[PDB]
Amino acid sequence: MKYLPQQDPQVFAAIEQERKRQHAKIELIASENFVSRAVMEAQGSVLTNKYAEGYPGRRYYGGCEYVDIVEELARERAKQLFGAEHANVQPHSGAQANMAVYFTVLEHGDTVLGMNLSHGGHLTHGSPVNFSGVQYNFVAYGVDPETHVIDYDDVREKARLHRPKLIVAAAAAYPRIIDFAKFREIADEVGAYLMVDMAHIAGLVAAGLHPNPVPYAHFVTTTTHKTLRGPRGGMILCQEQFAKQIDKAIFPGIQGGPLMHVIAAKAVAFGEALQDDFKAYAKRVVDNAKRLASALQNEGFTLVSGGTDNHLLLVDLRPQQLTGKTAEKVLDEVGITVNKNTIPYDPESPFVTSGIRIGTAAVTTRGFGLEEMDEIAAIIGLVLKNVGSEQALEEARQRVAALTD
Amino acid sequence: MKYLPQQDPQVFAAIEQERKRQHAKIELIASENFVSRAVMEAQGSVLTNKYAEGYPGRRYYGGCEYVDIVEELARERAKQLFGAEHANVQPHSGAQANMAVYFTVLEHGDTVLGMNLSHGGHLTHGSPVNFSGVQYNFVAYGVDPETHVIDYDDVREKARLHRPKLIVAAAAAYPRIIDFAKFREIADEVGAYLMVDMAHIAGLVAAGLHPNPVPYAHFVTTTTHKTLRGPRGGMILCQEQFAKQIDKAIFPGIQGGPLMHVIAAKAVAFGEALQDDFKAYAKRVVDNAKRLASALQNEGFTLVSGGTDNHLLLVDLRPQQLTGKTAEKVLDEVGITVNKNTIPYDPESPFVTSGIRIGTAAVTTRGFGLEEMDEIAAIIGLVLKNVGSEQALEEARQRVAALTD
Repeated sequence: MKYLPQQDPQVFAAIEQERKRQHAKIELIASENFVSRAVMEAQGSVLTNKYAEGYPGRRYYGGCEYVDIVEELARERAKQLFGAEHANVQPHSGAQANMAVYFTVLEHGDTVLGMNLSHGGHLTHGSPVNFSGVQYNFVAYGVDPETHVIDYDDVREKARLHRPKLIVAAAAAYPRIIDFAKFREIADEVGAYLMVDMAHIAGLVAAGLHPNPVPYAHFVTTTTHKTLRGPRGGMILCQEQFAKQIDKAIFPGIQGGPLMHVIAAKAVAFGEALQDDFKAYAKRVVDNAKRLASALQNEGFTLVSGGTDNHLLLVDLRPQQLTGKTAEKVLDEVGITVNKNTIPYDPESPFVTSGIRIGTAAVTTRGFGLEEMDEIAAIIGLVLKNVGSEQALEEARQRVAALTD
Repeated sequence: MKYLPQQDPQVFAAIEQERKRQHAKIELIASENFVSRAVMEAQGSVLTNKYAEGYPGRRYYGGCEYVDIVEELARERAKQLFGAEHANVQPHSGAQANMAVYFTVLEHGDTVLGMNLSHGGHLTHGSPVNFSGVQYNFVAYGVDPETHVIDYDDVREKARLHRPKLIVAAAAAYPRIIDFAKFREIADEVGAYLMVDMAHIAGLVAAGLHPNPVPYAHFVTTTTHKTLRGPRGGMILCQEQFAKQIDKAIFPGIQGGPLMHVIAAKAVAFGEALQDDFKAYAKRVVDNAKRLASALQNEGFTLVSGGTDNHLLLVDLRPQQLTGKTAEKVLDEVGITVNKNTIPYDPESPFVTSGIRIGTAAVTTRGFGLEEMDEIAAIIGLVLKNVGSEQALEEARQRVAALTD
């Protein structure tokens, strides 16, 4: 940076602290990643200055010729990545992407069926403190109490009982592959639309490591900033028949001016995802997660579902008689960032929990491999088995530092 | 830029086109401005990598120590700028800032009273194709057919007849000072909340050149990117009694993870606005708008309301027998960017219009003064009085180029 250090010492100091923090810590927050310098440069561009309400070639402001090229690059690259008939790259966030799909097909009070929030569903899939649960009547399907795999018979029964207008599939904390063919079969049986929220697994889908929801879903929503390793924002994919309706839901429906600079950054991130080396990266993410899961089990930890098919894992801490809150706190003390997370059928409140959620996307981006996974697992074991030992926590601290260099 | 040119030639070429376009054209879009290099650097920072749901010191992810400092800097500087008891700097946009206030105080189908959209009101103030008009029952107050000034007796009558739960004041295209004391008096009479959407005039308010709505409104919403000359985003100000409710409306209510990098950029923009030279800038904006208005009248143009108290003006093109659409198009041909805009009691549809909206914020930022205002007015006269003369349009083109250098 050149101008910010001089203009704003206070903001620059805090950014520099954050930059240094990102390098020093082992970031295992499953939803986080590190973007390229190219992506950041696009976000730091003059495109923030441009009002561009509407769509490429159909804007409500003149002078959009070049931002149109940028948005089109984003849409076309997204269609190339996922094989969607239509893309909308304007959603400000995952929240707004979901909001727009709901706005498109639902009326106030319509019934929607989504994944139980305590079994892995997201806030925007019907939380009573979120617009989703306040605006719509959300019902929930669960995972099996033993396998922690989605119970597709429960999905079906809930659908047939409650007759939802929309079924939502996908998750903030589900470690196994989701069967989209089965969701669509159930949706078809009850005459419901199917929406897949692939936010967490979007990079894995793009690399062919998770089945693609696009052929099965009427609508696919996602963030651009998790496994897809892009800037912070949302996106909607859908078939051509819903294109006009989806576009109008985003604008003039729920948003105003799009963030053209962030859309530029989306295009950059999509360009990166189309490359062979992104495919290799995504495989290392999944491989690392498998290795980490196995290594944690070797340390004596129980994992929700017994492992992982994707980038993320959930530790069930009940055998160690720890809450997720306690584990989160102590790991924070040694420089490992995780989040507490409810496990299926958790006896604890969502503010306490019996679990921690862990993901490998971020550490893989910084070049960690299988050996580092073993060591991260060894450090977690050392810490969680010795929460009362300051000497153990200091050893952990030193081993964490050895990893981040 | 260093990395984007190499990583993504296509995106870089289009950004560079846009950068060059921004310098070559005379940008008179009333909602646009040019941000500082410091603001852009903050948006281009690693802060995009951080999930930070919740609020400073009350986050739902660890590792937020430094992003907390950034968000707090933004909130405290905003409170310093506007004298608000509480600030929420997380809204992704003006749309979402409004959305959150509505979510806070209204139930589905509640009556809201806002400014007539064809008289200057915004899309988010009750358009039947926007969430506002679909979710809530919007009624409208108008401006006087002669003066084009808000008819406060009409505001009062509509309020007493329709009994709104919420009254919205402020505009996307209103060239005169708004009387917030009168809005609050009416709100008090009918027992309605008062929301002021100061998006357009926020920089003018901060510089003391427009009366401050904060003392009179229960809620004040704004964008950060118009006269405030910040990054693209939204903000809510409110009294302490609504702080907890407003924060919860933004999250977990209508958004997810905030854009911490954009919030950093907000803090930077607020720091800039607190400086004396911003005050001088904002006065030049208003002075330039007055000068431009006077100069256009000298050219024979009729202005909605007979002039301006702020950054923006509306030309009523009916005396020249032109539509706003025609004027917009021909001005685009010579390198002047305006937008068509409905005038009060416009006989034309909003897709055609009888007016053009013009603002001075952007040209003032690039250092245009009174002499440049005279010349811009002279060029507009030359073009609009000679729409069929390619020689006149070429002279205009050359004079536009002379201004942007």
